Amino acid sequence: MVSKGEELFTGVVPILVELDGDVNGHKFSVSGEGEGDATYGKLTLKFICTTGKLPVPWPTLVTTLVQCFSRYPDHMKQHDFFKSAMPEGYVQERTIFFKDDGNYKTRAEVKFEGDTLVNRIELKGIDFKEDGNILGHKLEYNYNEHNVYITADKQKNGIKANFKIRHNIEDGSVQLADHYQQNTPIGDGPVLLPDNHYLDTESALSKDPNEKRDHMVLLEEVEAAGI
Ligand SMILES: [Ca+2]
Ligand SMILES: [Ca+2]
Repeated sequence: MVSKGEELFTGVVPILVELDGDVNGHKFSVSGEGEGDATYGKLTLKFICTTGKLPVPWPTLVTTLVQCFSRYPDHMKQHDFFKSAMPEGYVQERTIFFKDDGNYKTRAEVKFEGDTLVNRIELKGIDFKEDGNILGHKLEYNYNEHNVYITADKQKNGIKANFKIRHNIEDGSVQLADHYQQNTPIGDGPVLLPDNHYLDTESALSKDPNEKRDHMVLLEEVEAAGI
């Protein structure tokens, strides 16, 4: 393989996710667990809002809640920054602007701890409207396919990304969420700095009929493209 970290993804890998959030002073925690199969770009996760009712819609947290599981095609293996940063991992930071509403600011560390890929995140949301699409829970429980556009940031030894999520609203409108992303390695080992490309990202949301807690089951399928 072209990076040592890529070797950690040839099988099925257990995933743990932990998020601490505060949106307009509404504090919440989310815990997720599942597994990823990067050979196929697939992962399966179940998330619980452990603090009670989630005060924002689940779809607004999908991008925040492990792009190391993307499938890079064989001719694109030299462009996979994410796996190359493993096991020590990377910091992923975003600002997410919900058009005509508030924003999320997130900082996460994605790294291996033993056999498990862990994504630990802090989220702060501000300036949301209490009767808007987010705090009013007006988003449909569904998700569109989107391209994540990646470029190298050679002075941070990392990458940048930007993309625009389109969230369907229950009355037929759309809520746009403009994402700005930066990733930086945690360790000092060499990483792969990619040519421009994108991640073709599909997400499917569902429920577990036996889970009484507020929760989201998420299936993702992601493949790199564009070289
Ligand atoms: Ca597509
Ligand atoms: Ca596609």
